[PDB]
Amino acid sequence: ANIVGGIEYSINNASLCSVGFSVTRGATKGFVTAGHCGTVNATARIGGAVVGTFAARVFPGNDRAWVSLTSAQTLLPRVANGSSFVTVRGSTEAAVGAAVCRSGRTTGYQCGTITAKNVTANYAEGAVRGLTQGNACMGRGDSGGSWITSAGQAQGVMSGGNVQSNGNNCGIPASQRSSLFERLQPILSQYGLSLVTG
Amino acid sequence: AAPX
Repeated sequence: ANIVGGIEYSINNASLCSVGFSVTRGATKGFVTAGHCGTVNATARIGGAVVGTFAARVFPGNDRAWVSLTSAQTLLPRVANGSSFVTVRGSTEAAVGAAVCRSGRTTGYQCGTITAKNVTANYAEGAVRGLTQGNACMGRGDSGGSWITSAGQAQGVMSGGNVQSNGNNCGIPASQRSSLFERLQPILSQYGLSLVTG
Repeated sequence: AAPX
């Protein structure tokens, strides 16, 4: 498969999440995603084919993971945007107030602005701390997906936020949306991963 | 809040 931020993958043939970013570690191919998407050794599929397995994860407290891939996977420095993409250029963190977009298999590519940092999400499974908030909407299935500026600076991976009874927060105003991401650089640093850039 |  072509490994692109925002695309669907399944976990154990049972749940769906979204790719965060293509990464490497030496000769091992991988992608980063959210920790609640899977436990270690769970099987990831794209297009119905096994692509790899979860290598490591932290959830709750943090909400991060990476999936180690078979060598046949094709890593791209890209985040899906409808029928095109944004190229991943780097990982410079954006400030509160700055425009940011996110990508995922339920809501597709959504844009808004960064509205807080250091937010705790009190999920039923446990608190997740240190999250950055934006007002782009999102919904269930989007988790793990890329957050990235239009200039290609990768920000983090979708964690969650104030999903409504319909499974998303697209049906409320942007001023009420809490769409939370796990910052990327601490994920790359804990796991010793290099972000694939173009 | 809930995970997505």
